Amino acid sequence: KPILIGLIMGSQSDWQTLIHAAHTLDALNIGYEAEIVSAHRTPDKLFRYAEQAEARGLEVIIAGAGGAAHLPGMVAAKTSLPVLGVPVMSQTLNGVDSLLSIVQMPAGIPVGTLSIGKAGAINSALFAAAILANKYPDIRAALKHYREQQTQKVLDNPNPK
Amino acid sequence: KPILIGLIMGSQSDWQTLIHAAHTLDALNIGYEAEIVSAHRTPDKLFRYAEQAEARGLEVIIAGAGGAAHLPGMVAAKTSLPVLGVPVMSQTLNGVDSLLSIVQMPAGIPVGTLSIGKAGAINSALFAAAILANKYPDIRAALKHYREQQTQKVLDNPNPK
Amino acid sequence: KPILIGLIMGSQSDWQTLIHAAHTLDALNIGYEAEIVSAHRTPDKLFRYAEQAEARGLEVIIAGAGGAAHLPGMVAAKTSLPVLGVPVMSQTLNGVDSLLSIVQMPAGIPVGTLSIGKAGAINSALFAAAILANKYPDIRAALKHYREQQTQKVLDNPNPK
Amino acid sequence: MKPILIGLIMGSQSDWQTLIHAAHTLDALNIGYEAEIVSAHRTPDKLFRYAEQAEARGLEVIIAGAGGAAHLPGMVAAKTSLPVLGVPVMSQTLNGVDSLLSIVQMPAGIPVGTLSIGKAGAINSALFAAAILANKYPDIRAALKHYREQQTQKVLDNPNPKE
Ligand SMILES: [Cl-]
Ligand SMILES: [Cl-]
Ligand SMILES: [Cl-]
Ligand SMILES: [Cl-]
Repeated sequence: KPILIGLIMGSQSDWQTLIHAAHTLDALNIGYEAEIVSAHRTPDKLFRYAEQAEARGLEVIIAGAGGAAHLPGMVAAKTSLPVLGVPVMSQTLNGVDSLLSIVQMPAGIPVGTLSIGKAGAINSALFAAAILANKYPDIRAALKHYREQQTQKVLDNPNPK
Repeated sequence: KPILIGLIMGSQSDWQTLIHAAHTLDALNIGYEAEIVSAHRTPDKLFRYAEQAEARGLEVIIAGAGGAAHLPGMVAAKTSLPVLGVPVMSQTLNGVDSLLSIVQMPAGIPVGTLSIGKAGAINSALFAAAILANKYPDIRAALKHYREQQTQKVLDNPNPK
Repeated sequence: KPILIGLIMGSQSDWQTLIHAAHTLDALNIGYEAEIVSAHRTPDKLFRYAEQAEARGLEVIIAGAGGAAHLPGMVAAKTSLPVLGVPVMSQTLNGVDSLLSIVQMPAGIPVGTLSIGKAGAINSALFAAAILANKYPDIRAALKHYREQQTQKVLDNPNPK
Repeated sequence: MKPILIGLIMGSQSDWQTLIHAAHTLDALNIGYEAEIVSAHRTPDKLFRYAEQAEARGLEVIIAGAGGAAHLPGMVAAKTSLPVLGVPVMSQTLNGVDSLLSIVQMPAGIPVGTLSIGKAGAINSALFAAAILANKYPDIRAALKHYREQQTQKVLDNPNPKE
């Protein structure tokens, strides 16, 4: 598969969250690469990664970070590719710091932000798929099948007891 | 015993909370039906459920959901029956997202909102009973007896340990 | 020993917090009575308790409640004795609901509010002692000795290693 | 041996479970420090004496950690002109939100340089104290730059989260 998504994160611990994005992309048969890129510990690598993403064929970036989360916004500052932000749960503030430091970008440089935590990692993969589905009919077919199946599963299990 | 209450929730995991509503209704001998209805995964079923509730004889709907909780508000948009919202505790924000997404309805479509979590599930049943008690003398007697025995149990155990 | 403090709480579970007030009062040799008084389940008892507290010789009331905590405020509405409020930690909102429902009394009826949780229960006892110490030299001496011992204990143990 | 340049203080013994990580970082940087329990609420007189003596003793930075209604950093900054760093200790009831606001929201006139809630802020208080000292002490500047260079290279050497 062509590698269409860069799935990046500030630290190894963030992988416990963003692995769920990767699992969802695998389920949809969408090619991706997963890489640790730290805004704070590898700032020059962040610039290289963002600068070269478009030329390497990436079309969507999913960036996860926690706390004072600067990785998604700084990548969006350095590439015009759409950047999705996953707020990682933080130990002290339950990802509220993560959420506000990702979603509240001032006008001019956007980051499309998903839910705090695992839900947001899964939804970042589903949202990247929706973006790619406008271009790639096989991805659109895969996404619609995913949504149809998830709908049918709830319909066929209506009783909580 | 007529089925007067529809007890609905977005997902199977919500039942861990809304089962306490069901237990309370069973204690008051009030007929209900419990069903999984997802605003996000079964939107068409949500609309059909709300459209048909009155014709099926339901008089109150108790709807529980967590996170960005859209189930109560969309049911209230689609039936004129009173809809009670139970904010389910969320893992990341402790049901604060659930609470605000249910209670803060703009003017025009109301949802009567109860406490976050189990306390709100129990109180949604007691509140549905209070609604029904204006019309059904047997339910008024059951609710008054419940409240009197609840009061006496505290009075009968005045000393802590 | 004369009973100078009424130590009241809305439910048995609150005693896990307010027992630390009782312990502190025991250490200061201040007489108190501890009782379950529920704003929501025994409202008539709350009114009788408040009405009779002054004639009974009580001088300070410590009231603990969690969630939508109405017990301290309604006692303060029904007796002119100083009422101290202890916000009990809540399962869903970590006592933030408890704190705001106690401290934010509108002008006209005050509740002297202490910290959320165990720290506030201990401090409610110490503050009640501070109130009584204006009257009772034995209590003033006990409180000053408590404060002197806790200061000297920290001074005598300056090294965290 | 090492002259003591940092006073590392905290309101209670339980705060040491957080500030020990500041001590560990200063040990790694070979910076002389002294750790002490100084309680704004239980030893107010000692707080004033500690702050009054700090400059003459040769301390150049104070790291102060406290939780809840955290008054230790601000009152030390009120009583010495040395730079005071504040570490908000995570509180059991409010997760250090009370700690954070009672430290960082100082009115104009008396500053406290505030770090992250909890262990991250304890580590960063040590690194920030090193940055302050590095302007004056080239040995500490070299230790701090080496710490940063090593932590950068370690991430660069481990790019794949799947191992
Ligand atoms: Cl770098
Ligand atoms: Cl559907
Ligand atoms: Cl009563
Ligand atoms: Cl002192």
